[PDB]
Amino acid sequence: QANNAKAMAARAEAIKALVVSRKLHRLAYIAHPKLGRRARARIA
Amino acid sequence: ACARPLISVYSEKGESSGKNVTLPAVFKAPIRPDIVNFVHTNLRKNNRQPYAV
Amino acid sequence: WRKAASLKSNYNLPMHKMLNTDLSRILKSPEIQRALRAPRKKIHRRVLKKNPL
Amino acid sequence: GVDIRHNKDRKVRRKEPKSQDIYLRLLVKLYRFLARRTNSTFNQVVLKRLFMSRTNRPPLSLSRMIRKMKLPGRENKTAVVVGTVTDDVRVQEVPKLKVCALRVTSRARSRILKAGGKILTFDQLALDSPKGRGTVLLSGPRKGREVYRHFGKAPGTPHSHTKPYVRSKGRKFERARGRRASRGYKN
Amino acid sequence: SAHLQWMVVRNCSSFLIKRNKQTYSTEPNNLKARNSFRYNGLIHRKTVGVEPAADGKGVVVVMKRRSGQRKPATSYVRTTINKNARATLSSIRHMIRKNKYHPDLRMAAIRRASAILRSQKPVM
Amino acid sequence: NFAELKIKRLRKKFAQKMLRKARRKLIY
Amino acid sequence: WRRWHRRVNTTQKRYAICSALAASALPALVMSKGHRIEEVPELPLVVEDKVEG
Amino acid sequence: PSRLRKTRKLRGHVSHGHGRIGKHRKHPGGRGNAGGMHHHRINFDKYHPGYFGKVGMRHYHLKRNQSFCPTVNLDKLWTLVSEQTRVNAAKNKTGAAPIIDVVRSGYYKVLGKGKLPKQPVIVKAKFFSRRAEEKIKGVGGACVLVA
Amino acid sequence: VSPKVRKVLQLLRLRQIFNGTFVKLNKASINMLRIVEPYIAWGYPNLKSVNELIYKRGYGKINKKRIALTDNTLIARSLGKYNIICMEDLIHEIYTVGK
Amino acid sequence: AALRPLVKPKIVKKRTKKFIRHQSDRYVKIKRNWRKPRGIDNRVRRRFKGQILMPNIGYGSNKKTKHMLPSGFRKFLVHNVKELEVLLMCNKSYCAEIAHNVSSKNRKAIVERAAQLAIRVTNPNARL
RNA sequence: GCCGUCGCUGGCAGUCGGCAGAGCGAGAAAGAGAGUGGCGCGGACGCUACGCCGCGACGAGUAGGAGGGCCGCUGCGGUG
Ligand SMILES: [Mg+2]
Ligand SMILES: [Mg+2]
Ligand SMILES: [Mg+2]
Ligand SMILES: [Mg+2]
Ligand SMILES: [Mg+2]
Ligand SMILES: [Mg+2]
Ligand SMILES: [Mg+2]
Ligand SMILES: [Mg+2]
Ligand SMILES: [Mg+2]
Ligand SMILES: [Mg+2]
Repeated sequence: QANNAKAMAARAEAIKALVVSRKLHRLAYIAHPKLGRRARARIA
Repeated sequence: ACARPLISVYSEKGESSGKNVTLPAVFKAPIRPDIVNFVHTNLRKNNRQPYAV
Repeated sequence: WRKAASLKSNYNLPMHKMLNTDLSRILKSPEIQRALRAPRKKIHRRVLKKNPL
Repeated sequence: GVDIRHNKDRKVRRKEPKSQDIYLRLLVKLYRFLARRTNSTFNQVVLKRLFMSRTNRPPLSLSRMIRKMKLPGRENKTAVVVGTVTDDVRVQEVPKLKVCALRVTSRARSRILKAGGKILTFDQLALDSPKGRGTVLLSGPRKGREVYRHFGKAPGTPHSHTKPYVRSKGRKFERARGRRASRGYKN
Repeated sequence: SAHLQWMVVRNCSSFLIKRNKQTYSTEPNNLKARNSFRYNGLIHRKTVGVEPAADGKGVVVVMKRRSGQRKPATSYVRTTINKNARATLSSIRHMIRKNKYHPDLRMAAIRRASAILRSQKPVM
Repeated sequence: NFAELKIKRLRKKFAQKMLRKARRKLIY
Repeated sequence: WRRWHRRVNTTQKRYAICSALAASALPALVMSKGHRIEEVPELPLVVEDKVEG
Repeated sequence: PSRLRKTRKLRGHVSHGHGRIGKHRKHPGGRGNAGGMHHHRINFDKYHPGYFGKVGMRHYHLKRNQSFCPTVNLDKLWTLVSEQTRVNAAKNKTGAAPIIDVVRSGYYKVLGKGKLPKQPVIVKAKFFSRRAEEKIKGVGGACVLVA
Repeated sequence: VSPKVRKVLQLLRLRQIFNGTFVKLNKASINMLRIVEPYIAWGYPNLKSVNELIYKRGYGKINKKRIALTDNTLIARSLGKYNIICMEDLIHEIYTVGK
Repeated sequence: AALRPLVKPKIVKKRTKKFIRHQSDRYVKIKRNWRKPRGIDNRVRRRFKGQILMPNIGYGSNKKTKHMLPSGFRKFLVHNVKELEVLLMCNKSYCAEIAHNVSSKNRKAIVERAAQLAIRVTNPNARL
């Protein structure tokens, strides 16, 4: 328990310190139900 | 399955005698046509007479 | 149900497996009707395959 | 012709209760609807367990139900068993339980209620837990039957602790030859 | 309950007729003589029956009241209607839709009524 | 008020048609 | 010495008597048994104790 | 009933379900348990080890009343007395323990399986197991022997 | 049919006479075709053959059923996660042996 | 002028000949009622060409036109006027056949009441 | 095309009607959500839920096994 508790803090401290074609792509973007929602509004 | 209304008691003239009886609990018991048919089937065999050649 | 039989040494009414047998009230109740997905009552019959060529 | 085998085409499983009980089938009607019209896998499990046979629905004792409802994080959850809840005399203190069962023995009913608990039927679980939320589905010991003491390696094979079928138990009944080295052999 | 009572009589009833790969129910207040949960005329709290009048003129509409479910003597209210053909049907339609009394039997009641009135015309 | 609700339905039916329209152009 | 007779558990036989009594109080079931009870005033039909004499 | 049995479905099928080759002959293999040490040896050895031979002393004129000794475990001990017997003893303060007489309940020996509630009790029995007496003594009780 | 040929024909899904499938070639698969050599006619199809095989006789395995490919939504609902949303994408993934 | 059903679909029969039992043409003791041949060498059982045919579920009739009389109706045996009035609401698809052993007197009531209800009777001109 | 079997342990209790508002087969998670502030009186069938409906595959058979028979025979309790 002492060793496991000790290593958890040592592990956490390190982590906390450390932290095809342009046309077809465009259409595939617009046809996407979510991302092209603002673009489809534009065309209409 | 918890209602126990009052049941009329009728006079011999076919009219409500004004008296009442709460419905007995037994009339709310589960209706099991298959327990009945099992029990009837096996009990009706018990008044038979043997036959043999 | 509350009082055991008095003229039978040890007996009481058989317990109910299903207390509310009104299946229509149960199904139509709001509580169950909130948990259901919308019915899919559209019929998709077989499509005759026409040759695209 | 198609090179295939048909011996396994027909799946062996229950689509309905063998029982002709009308109250059970009214519950199967109820949970056939809930299983179909709700995405709750719990309803499918309960719907399936209503078709099962008597030996596939072992009785759940009070002591086993108390143990499994005491595990951490199962507080105020309704214990659900598609079967019978039998009383356990070996239990001393019965905690407040909420339970749903097909049957509860007469003594198990008094102990649960006298402790302040609540006993439900399955038609009441639907009106309270339509999708089975906040439920703890529990099952009795399936292998807790005398038959399974007789299944496995035949009793006359090495390291087989299978129970033999004897008409009587005692010194004279299947203990001489094959069960001790002094008589022929043992395994 | 209806569903409990239907599970006792669905295949065991003095009114049940099984013959020629068909099935019928001969009890009163069944609008189509059909061994069906919907059209059974005994198990529901609300039922609609249409019969020819005692004399071959008009129909008798039978409605089950709400209170006396266990009291057969006073459970059914019988109304005789002997108007023209279009008025007889109009009354039944209103007796069902306006009161919201078993609305799912509206056309069965109307179809049965048209058949009794038709049978009361002179034969050719 | 149903008039408010109806427009919501129509703008969704128009939205699905535009998504369908753009999908046809992509496969084209 | 064919086995003409059958044992039926007392608990089940009593069950079968509760099911019969419960069913006897429902007009639909008593009608469906062929009985003409279309004009009896009530179900169950209870008459005064005078008829016992 | 005979209407639900195989015979009704086997009408018209020659052999009645016993095969055309082997047929149904009278007693192939012998009658009863014939052949245990012979053509039926595998079944007996496989499924009935110990069947043949003798083991242990004979005892002429065994009287099974002499060895009557029904047993009860400790986990069932408190069922031999009413419920209010236990609750009254648990809540009283003078320290008085109830007497559980297992002979009156039809038992002679007390066995040790299970655990007892933390409640003193005086137990009367003809026999005890060693673990029964320890467990009974661990809750503040005593073991009383009767003849 | 011999046991080894019978297994290999089942892996190719050719359980019936005059059944057809596409097989992407490599050491693993080319040696399988050698085992079933007396039981199969095979070769290299051209773009037209892939077209007409999939348009006239193209059926999808959708929920373990044989559904004709009468709509693009059939292909998209199953192979859409791989960017295959039309019969033309399907013909390109087959003909070019895509990822 | 006879009553007509709601619809009259074309009735298709896969087979109209009866299935005569094997070798029932050779003996009077063998009635033509079908019996599945079960002899080991029986060539009818083995489905040899040019031999008697065996019935099998493949011959089944279209579920839609099954049990349909050539009139387009489906019969239903009736023994009295009360049984007749169960067909009141299905009189465009089911007709009434009066049982053989109903007295000639009572056939007048059933054949009469059926006329009133527009229910078709298969055998109205019998036992006159 | 039709019959049956098997599988989808597939769909239908939503017939939610003037105390009304008809949909949820659609490539791609989860609400046709709830709000707080800045004239006619009308609308087919259905659902013996052990029922009804849909879609896909399949179907040789001795010995043998199992299922269903609104197949047939005699007598008993109910019912018609
Ligand atoms: Mg085939
Ligand atoms: Mg086979
Ligand atoms: Mg098999
Ligand atoms: Mg055979
Ligand atoms: Mg022989
Ligand atoms: Mg056999
Ligand atoms: Mg043999
Ligand atoms: Mg023998
Ligand atoms: Mg041969
Ligand atoms: Mg076959």
